[PDB]
Amino acid sequence: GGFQVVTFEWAHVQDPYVIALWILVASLAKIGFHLSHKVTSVVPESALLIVLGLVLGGIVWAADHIASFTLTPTVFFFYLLPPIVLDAGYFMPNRLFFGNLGTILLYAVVGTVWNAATTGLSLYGVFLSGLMGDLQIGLLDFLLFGSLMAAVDPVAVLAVFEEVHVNEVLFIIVFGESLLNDAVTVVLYNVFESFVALGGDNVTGVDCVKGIVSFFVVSLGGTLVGVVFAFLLSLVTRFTKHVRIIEPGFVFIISYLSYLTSEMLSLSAILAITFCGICCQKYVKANISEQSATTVRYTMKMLASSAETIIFMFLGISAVNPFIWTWNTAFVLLTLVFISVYRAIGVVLQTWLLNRYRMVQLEPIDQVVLSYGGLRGAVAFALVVLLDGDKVKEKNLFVSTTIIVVFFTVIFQGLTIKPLVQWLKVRLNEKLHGRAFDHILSAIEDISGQIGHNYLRDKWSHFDRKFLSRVLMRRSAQKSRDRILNVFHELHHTLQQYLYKPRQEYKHLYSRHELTPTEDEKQDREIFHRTMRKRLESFK
Amino acid sequence: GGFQVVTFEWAHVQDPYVIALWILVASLAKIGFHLSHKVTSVVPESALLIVLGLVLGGIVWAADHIASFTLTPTVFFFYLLPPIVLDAGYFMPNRLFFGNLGTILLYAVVGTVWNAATTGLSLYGVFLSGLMGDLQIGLLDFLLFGSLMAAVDPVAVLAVFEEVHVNEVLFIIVFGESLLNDAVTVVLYNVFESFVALGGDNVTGVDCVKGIVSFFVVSLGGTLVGVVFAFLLSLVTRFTKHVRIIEPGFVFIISYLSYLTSEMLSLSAILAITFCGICCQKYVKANISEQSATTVRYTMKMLASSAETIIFMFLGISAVNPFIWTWNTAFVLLTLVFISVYRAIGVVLQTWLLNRYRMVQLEPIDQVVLSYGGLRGAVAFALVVLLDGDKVKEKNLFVSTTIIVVFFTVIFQGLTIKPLVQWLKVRLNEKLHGRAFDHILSAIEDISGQIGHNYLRDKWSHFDRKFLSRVLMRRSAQKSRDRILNVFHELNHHTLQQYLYKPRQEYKHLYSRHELTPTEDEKQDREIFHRTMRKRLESFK
Amino acid sequence: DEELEEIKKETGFSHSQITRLYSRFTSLDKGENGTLSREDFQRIPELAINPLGDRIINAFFPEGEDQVNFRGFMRTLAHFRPIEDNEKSKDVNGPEPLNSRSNKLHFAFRLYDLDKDEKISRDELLQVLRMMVGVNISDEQLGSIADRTIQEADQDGDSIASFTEFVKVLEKVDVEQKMSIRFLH
Amino acid sequence: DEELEEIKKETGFSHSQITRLYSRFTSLDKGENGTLSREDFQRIPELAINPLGDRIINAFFPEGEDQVNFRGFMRTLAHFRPIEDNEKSKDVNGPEPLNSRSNKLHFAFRLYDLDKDEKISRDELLQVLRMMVGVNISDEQLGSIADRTIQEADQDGDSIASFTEFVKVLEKVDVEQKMSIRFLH
Ligand SMILES: CCCCCCCCCCCCCCCC(=O)OC[C@H](COP(=O)(O)O[C@@H]1[C@@H](O)[C@H](O)[C@@H](O)[C@H](O)[C@@H]1O)OC(=O)CCCCCCCCCCCCCCC
Ligand SMILES: CCCCCCCCCCCCCCCC(=O)OC[C@H](COP(=O)(O)O[C@@H]1[C@@H](O)[C@H](O)[C@@H](O)[C@H](O)[C@@H]1O)OC(=O)CCCCCCCCCCCCCCC
Repeated sequence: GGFQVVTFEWAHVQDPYVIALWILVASLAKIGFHLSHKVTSVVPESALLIVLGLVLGGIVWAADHIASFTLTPTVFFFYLLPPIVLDAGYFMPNRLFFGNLGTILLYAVVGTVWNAATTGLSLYGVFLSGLMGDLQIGLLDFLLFGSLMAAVDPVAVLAVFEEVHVNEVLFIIVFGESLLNDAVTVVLYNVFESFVALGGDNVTGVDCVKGIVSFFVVSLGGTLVGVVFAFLLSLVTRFTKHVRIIEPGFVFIISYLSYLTSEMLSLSAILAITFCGICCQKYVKANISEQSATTVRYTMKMLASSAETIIFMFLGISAVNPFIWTWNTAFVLLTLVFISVYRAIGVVLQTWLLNRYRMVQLEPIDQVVLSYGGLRGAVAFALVVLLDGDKVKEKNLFVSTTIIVVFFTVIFQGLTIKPLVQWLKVRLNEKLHGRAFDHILSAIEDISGQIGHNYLRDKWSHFDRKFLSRVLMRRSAQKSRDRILNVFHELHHTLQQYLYKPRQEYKHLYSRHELTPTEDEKQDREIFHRTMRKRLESFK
Repeated sequence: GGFQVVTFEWAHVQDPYVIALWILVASLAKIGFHLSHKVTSVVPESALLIVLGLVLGGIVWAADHIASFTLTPTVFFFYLLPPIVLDAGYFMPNRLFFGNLGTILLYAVVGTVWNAATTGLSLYGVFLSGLMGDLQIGLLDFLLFGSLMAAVDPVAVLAVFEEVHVNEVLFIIVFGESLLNDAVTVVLYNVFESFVALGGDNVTGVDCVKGIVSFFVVSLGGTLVGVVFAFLLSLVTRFTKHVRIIEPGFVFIISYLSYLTSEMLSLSAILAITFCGICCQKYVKANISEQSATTVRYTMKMLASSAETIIFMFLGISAVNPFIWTWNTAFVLLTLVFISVYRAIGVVLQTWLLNRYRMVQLEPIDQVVLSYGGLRGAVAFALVVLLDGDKVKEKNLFVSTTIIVVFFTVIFQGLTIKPLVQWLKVRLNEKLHGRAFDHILSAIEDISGQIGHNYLRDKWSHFDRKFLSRVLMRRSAQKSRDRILNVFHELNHHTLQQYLYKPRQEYKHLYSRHELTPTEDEKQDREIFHRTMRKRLESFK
Repeated sequence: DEELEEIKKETGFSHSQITRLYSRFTSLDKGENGTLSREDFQRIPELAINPLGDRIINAFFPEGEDQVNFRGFMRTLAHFRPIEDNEKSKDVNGPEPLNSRSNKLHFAFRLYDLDKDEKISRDELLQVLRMMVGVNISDEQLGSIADRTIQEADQDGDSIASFTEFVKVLEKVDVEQKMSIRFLH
Repeated sequence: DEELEEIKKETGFSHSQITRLYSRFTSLDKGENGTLSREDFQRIPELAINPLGDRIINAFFPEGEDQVNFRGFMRTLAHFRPIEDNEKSKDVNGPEPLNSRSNKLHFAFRLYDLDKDEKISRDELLQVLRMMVGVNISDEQLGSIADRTIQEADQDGDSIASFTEFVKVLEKVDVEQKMSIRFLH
């Protein structure tokens, strides 16, 4: 009762201890997971995190500490979401992203609004027919559910379906849509949650018109804030030639400040830190040192893996909470049907529309991995548990259905997308001349200059080299760059593993959990050297 | 009143926004600071952070948001302190630290207990004489103040006094004491804060005996937890040859888990993460890839510089708070005198005791940089604002005196230690033969093998190479290491100044907490090693 | 509108396709020579990345000449139009189209046949195999590939992949799809 | 106790200092030969780091011999004992001590004089300057340093740094402090 020499005090170190245990156990499970290529080529890593979150939630339930864990909006929206989005936006291949900006936008904004509106309205129409039965629910609740339920993550299944089907435009669609619909879903989530605050009778026609105007203003203002802060981040790294240690700190602090500045102006915070990473990419990591750029990209997978791990551990903690488990036969089995049917015909319709104005069509196999690439994961789940439990009467049913859909998509669709794609796409001279045909086409598609946004790429490169590089790149770097530009201005299965791959078939990967540098860019540099050695034959 | 298209919502993004602004503004001020060597060689960077914290606190006071900022114990002790201590312990030169373990311990444990006890008791004796006057204060409050006030940071002034006086043993004393007395101060802080909870009448003799036992149990148990977790961290990186991306995550998560495990067992959490970094150093960064080891050490200066920045921003905010300002002439001007006089004679007495059993004496110039290396800063200040405002009646006076002492030490002593040392230590053949004499001595001091803990270094190296490396290093790494050991076993005026090799004793080691400072004199070691090995090939063996 | 009409008959394009390709041509004509040279094609950023890029560029120009005008651009660029089945099922007059399957096959062939011999020797095939296979491979493996290719294709005894054998060995490959392009309007 | 007494008289150490240095010697004697060789010294981890380490090791051994016993170890190791003033002010008999200032000077000298000529030529000084100056320096600068050193030290005309000139040029340096060691007890 006096002075205690030592006191076991677990309640003290209990939040940080459990969070750090989550991250550590996920990292150990990643040690086990990536051990064998026979696993990482079959199981999406999101499935590992979801199963591990289930197991750790089972431990939490055994310890009877379910009520100790709550995901709060100020934590997800300020600390758990920014790292994920910044990681996605900082590893975005800029040339592919901007050469396919319209396609990504159509799959990510119209595709999300299509999925959200159709799922919400179809569930509401089912509800009006009495199939669900005696749910105290309204139209805005259904639209909120549909909006959060459109937060697909098809890039989570990228590393596994690209064992059997590689297409670098489909990669950027999957990766762009994964990232830009987090923004669009959160925009729709905020709009319909503001509507839920007002109520199904307080929302007038002008309120809905302001909702539409808010969608566009929020999205575009967030993008603009992100571009401004990417300019500022590119600029500040210009002046860190001497103090090179603070450069990784700048990339994360200024991206975070873009996120919070948009969240301060009520703009799209996700789009701000998305484009603070997409746009800072060229000049950051040109001004940053080599040693300080590995820190920036090891820390981005460090922050995003940890953030996604925490949300997936919370998914497990809720997936074992027996007080949120509300199972409505119709609701669950029609959410599964609607989000899958409407995703399929949404992709089919958008791909048909895009293919009318494309030089390389999106073949039905590309549309298949988009339709089967629901993979609803962290963002989707988090947006459901962050719902207001009293403003949305049937929130527990939403959480249960979202957990069920997260598991169904990530585990059933995430695991069977590789067998399915490999099923749907089912001799030496044949292969050699086929590769020659592919290389001819990627030259004709290139000569005609209708693949990228070539006119705007040319216009940007002129503006980048003459104006932007003068303010965002160091003087000596400008001199070296112009010297380099001046000196370059004068200028059966064995066979399969030997041939060059066509530019269209580079195996790009984004993992959020490991660094996956495109190992086919080595081909580009090898051939460039071979042609330049051939360009020295003229002796010019 | 309906649905708003856009709403300016600053109260929402207000804590993370201001914290990120703090870090960003400090980083920009570091862009300015390190621009000219004429500044970084004169001003300790801690002084930059303190002045910048003052300026940003002036902005906060202008905006009238002083009451919005509070440093809470769960934030300092769980998020702000671990990065600083882990950074210090992970960049500790292990050979110097362990070859001088006893000297560092004497300067860091006895030196802290001496400083704490003497300052606390001298302030209490002054208070009993009525000079301070009408302070509702007791002995335990004074001892708590003395304990937190012994949290010196002499490594903060290292980069500037080593422009004029380099000594790699004094570097490890300054760097070891900076790090190990954060532990000892926090141990004493916790002990005397538990006593303050009980009160000046509830503390009995057995309570004080348990206090002493708690000091030792806490310190040693924290060290042991740290060693266990450094074993675990070294072990887990053995298995990350394939998944190399999670290695920097392991170094920080497992060090943090050591910190919290000691904080869970009520042990010294600082000593746990100190020794989780000191001990993991060899095998971590042997198993980690080159690319993943730069992340570990760029992120450690990233987390430590940010945490110290954030504590110094709180110092600035508290320093402009006009409701915490309590100025007792006697208390302030005697805290300044006592912490300076007792530090001086504490170093003089300890150095005299150590010099009785040393092969290289600590010259009076070394004792000078230790005595003038108070530089009380982040830890000292934070431990004061974390005091219980009602259990310690005169807490505002403690905060005011600690702020005044932080400023006096870091700005006055931190800036005038380079002129002072350079004042206190105030021809071609002279210099050449002097360097030859230095090189002869560092060989005789080496042949006789009384400098390091050579017997224990030998014993450890035997145990490390035969047993520990078998479990903490990868098999192929063990095979490569033994092959390398086998192939190396067969081979068992100012211009002149800038040209000569420097003696091993005079390598300019630096630790900054704000920048990576690799010892650039280790290049000399490798150059000479290659030259002698090329001379060892002359035998053709 | 007449100029965009002779091109339409000779090639098969639409007026808008010809207009867009003319805009691309005049953009490619940095130098404004009214025609287009080897280095104007070489100036394209990602043709130097193409393993077969130089053969493509050479194929754009007629043998002997060292320049191409817009009509030649369109002629050599019209082999990559897709064929529509209902078109050839409607007005059956002759196998003229420059985008016929044999014409795409002949384009790739003339890439293989740097001599324009109408027959691919072992040397020509080995040269193109080298040009489009990573440097790491041993030239012994590459020669094995080349001679095995000729042997499995030259079902005649001449040890040459002549044109008729090319079509026969490619009778299994959908040339009509993997060398067809939706040129934009 | 007699064995630790002849060493005490010859060198000047204490019994405990001799005992500790004997323990270090027998630890250095991996191989247990009763004596100690060049490679036993070379086996010390941070003598190979010393720019002058090899000269030190050679100085430990007598000229001609290739081994040293404990008595020789202590003889060559006693030059680095400090001198106490009250000791030499008490019993003034002779300048015998192996730790006298001239003896430390002579030790460093014999390092410079690899020939043991008693005089340092330009070649010997240049050799030691090379051995203890970074490789980046030009040998022209190094020769300038060597010859300037001899000229500023050899106040005689022989272009050699002979021993008496060494002491004269070092009359300003506290040899007594920067080459003295508190050997532990
Ligand atoms: C069936 C869908 C329902 C009707 C559409 C709904 C409104 C969308 C407005 C027009 C949609 C289609 C735009 C016109 C056709 C089109 O695709 O040319 C294509 C453009 C641009 O496509 P790209 O940039 O990829 O260029 C490629 C190609 O040119 C080629 O050269 C290469 O093959 C490739 O390599 C290049 O990259 O695509 C785009 O511009 C896409 C525009 C992005 C829209 C942003 C969202 C704003 C819409 C309103 C939001 C509310 C939701 C509505 C409710 C459902
Ligand atoms: C005037 C001081 C007041 C009295 C001391 C208080 C209790 C401390 C116990 C003994 C202190 C002194 C230890 C014996 C003498 C000593 O220094 O040999 C030295 C030892 C070890 O020193 P080193 O390891 O550096 O070896 C060097 C050398 O041998 C040499 O070879 C090379 O020159 C060098 O290069 C090597 O490194 O030093 C040590 O062991 C230091 C021990 C560390 C103490 C830990 C703290 C526990 C004490 C109680 C805590 C409560 C506080 C008390 C109230 C004030």
